[PDB]
Amino acid sequence: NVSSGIIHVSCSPNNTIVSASDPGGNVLCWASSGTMGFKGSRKKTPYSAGIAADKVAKTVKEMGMATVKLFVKGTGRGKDTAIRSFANAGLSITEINEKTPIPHNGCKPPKRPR
Amino acid sequence: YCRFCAIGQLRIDLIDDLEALKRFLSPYAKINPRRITGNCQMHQRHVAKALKRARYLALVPFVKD
Amino acid sequence: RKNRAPKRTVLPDPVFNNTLVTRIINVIMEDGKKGLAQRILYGAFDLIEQRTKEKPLTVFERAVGNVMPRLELRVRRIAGSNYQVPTEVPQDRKIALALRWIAMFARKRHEKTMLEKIANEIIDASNNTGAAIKKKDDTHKMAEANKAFAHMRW
Amino acid sequence: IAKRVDVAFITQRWLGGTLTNFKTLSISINKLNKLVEKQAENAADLTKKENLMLSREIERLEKFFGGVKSLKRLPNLLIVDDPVYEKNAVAEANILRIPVVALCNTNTNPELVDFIIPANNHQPQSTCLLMNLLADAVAEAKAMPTMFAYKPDEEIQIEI
Amino acid sequence: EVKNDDLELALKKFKRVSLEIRRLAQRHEYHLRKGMRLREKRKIAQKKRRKFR
RNA sequence: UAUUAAUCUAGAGUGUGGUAGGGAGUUUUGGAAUUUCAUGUGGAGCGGUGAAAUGCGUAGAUAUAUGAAGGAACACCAGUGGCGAAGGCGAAAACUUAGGCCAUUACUGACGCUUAGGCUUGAAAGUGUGGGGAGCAAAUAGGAUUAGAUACCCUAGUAGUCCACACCGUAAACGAUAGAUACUAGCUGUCGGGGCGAUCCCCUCGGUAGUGAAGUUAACACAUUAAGUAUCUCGCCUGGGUAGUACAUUCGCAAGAAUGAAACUCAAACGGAAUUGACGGGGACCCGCACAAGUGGUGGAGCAUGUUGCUUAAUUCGAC
RNA sequence: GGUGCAUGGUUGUCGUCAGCUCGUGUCGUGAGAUGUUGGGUUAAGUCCCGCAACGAGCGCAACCCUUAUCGUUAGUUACA
Repeated sequence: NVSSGIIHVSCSPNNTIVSASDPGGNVLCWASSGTMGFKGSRKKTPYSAGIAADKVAKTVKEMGMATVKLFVKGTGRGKDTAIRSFANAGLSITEINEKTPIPHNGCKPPKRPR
Repeated sequence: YCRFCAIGQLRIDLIDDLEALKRFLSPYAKINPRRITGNCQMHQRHVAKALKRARYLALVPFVKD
Repeated sequence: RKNRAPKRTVLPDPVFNNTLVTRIINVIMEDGKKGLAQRILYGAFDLIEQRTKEKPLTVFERAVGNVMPRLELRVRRIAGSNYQVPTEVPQDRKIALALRWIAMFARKRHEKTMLEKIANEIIDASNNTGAAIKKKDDTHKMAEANKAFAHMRW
Repeated sequence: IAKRVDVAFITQRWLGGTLTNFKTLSISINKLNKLVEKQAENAADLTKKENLMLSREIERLEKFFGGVKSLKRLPNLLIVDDPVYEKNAVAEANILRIPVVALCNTNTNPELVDFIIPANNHQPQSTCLLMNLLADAVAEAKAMPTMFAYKPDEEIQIEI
Repeated sequence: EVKNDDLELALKKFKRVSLEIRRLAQRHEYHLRKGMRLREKRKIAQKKRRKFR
């Protein structure tokens, strides 16, 4: 594939997804926490996100990529460790941007988990 | 570190002391609270209004640097 | 809450000149005697150079060096789905665990006179064929399997 | 003050009650003096651990009674270096009928001392002068040579 | 929130930024009220006036 | 005590000069971000809690990036806060703009304040009409821990939530603190005014807060804004369930609300605060073969021992 | 013979846990506090600094029995 591209990472309290994509929008590959034998509680841990990120970085290095753009969209605790995984997995980083769905104080969110 | 009672202009508006307004504005497009600015807070609340206007005027981004 | 206590290691077995030898003799202990497990170990060595020939001292030190584990797993639970967390242990408990493994896998078996079965057990544990090396490999491989729960350490 | 005029004084912890309650403290100081006298009379009659415990107890009693062990009678008058620093002293003096003399500070209260004197402890120029002159009052009362209270500017004892 | 310092130093500086965004945007998944919002604003004001002063 | 006349204002308030605030309502604009729509890609997951599950999904779901429509509210700014009749107000702006603040000597000249009557508002829900349901969510549907469970949670989804005429005119309407007048430290800290200086560290008087002197309170705790000091006035509590049930007045299309009982029973009221303990799916501290380890032993088996349910001519009783 | 729902005497139990307290006194209108708590130390409130505090008792330990180095009373039926 193209040497350039963007790696995107999204996180929800019980899900993580990471996708390597062309700069135009079309993806080249993607993985998630449920792709492995850690579905559920073990997939809310940074380990699942790190392994998924390493898997996508490795499979896009085989597909062809280099120093990548960083698009994080979400409010997960592993949104910083995923970038470290990208950096150490060969898909090194130079800059990082925010595509997060962070809302300026708005409308009703879902019910309260407690 | 006040920038409007110190300058003595005492006149706050959109564009006449923008750098003074930004003195309380972090590069992160976020304004420091009273416990950090530590000023008379007439000028700090004027900064609040002016820089929220600037965000509305797209001088500084909402969520960006 | 008790803390680090003065564990003591007795004088080595003065017929083979090794503390691990006397520890092994005192872990496979039957009826309480050391004149018993000493004969057991001597006959085991004799049958070792009889079948599966190897020098007792070198094979013993190699087994001691190899069968030692790497880490330990502490059980952690909060609400449900209990898991393990890695922890480090001094080598004394490692060689003690080796002692216990040898005693358990030797004292209990069919396949007649205990001399040859314990010789075979110690030889297999020595040449890296799985009798206690498999545990050492697993405990290393176990940490990377439940690392999602291993990371949750306080 | 003590080396200029011999007088009982308290320098260690003024205990929280040593004038309104001094009976069981009189017996305590008597036990201390008697034990010291016995130790002077004693010369290693027991095991050394018991001697270590004896010294242990002596020093335990000293670290609380080190100030209040020189007077065997309740004072008829006391001075104070700071009304808030000597809460126990002023409390036990107000339980009795003895007047209080203190070096009041602006953070203190002036409704607590029978003799309010605006003497600073943060600024030593007042407290040193007042201590010297309080010594000199009883010195000249006892017909001995007097050091200060007649000088326009006494010794500059400025604390760093 | 862009961070471009070095290959790894950029992420080292981005750690604090990510922490700030995570703590700021965490309040869009549970119940909240505007009066309680002013309440917690006063509470964090007291926290930073007592600890951070 | 009240009236008479006018100059004095000194509270009622008013003028000149300045003046902070997200006050309120109405109006104007905007998109960060989601959904629909457009481009795509992609392989096997997404959705999520306590573990998971309902549910979406190979027809392309989740994801991936922006853009038009849409509507919600507008990360920080946000103050030991301001404003505000409590009620409530945070993108920005405009109109009316209420009231906060002093320099207020000056000014009609006691005009004043409370105030049952009355007037208004009082959050939000919900709901009559017109919209969106993009997003949320009562009700609803499912999974799930409780012995079930409607209750924790998660997912979705109607009215509604959001807007305007609005209604219910009810609250945890909280400072749980009715207003107005005169006075009362210091200090801690946020703010306004005038004054004069670089801003904080300057003074004065006030708004909203606290420790705390005197003062007050049953103590906790108020304390310059009192629960103080005294005054003025209104309403209420003279026990709890009975008791918002009886009658009954009033508001409402709607969902529902304001005032308001008894017979009967208790010596009490989910009375209050402080006050000593242990527990906490609240912890700090201090330690123990209290826990891991092996040794073992028993629970697995045999007898040896004594008992227990049973059986006896007694199977002696208790230790449970 | 029974009622340990009278118990004694004797214990077990927490636990050999480091706690239980008390007299002098003061504050709180009151229950209550204080000294003991905290922090240092052998299991150890064996013990200490500190304070509305001062000391003192119980538990505990040093002290007692056994193991224990040398010497000492003395040597057989231990020894031999």
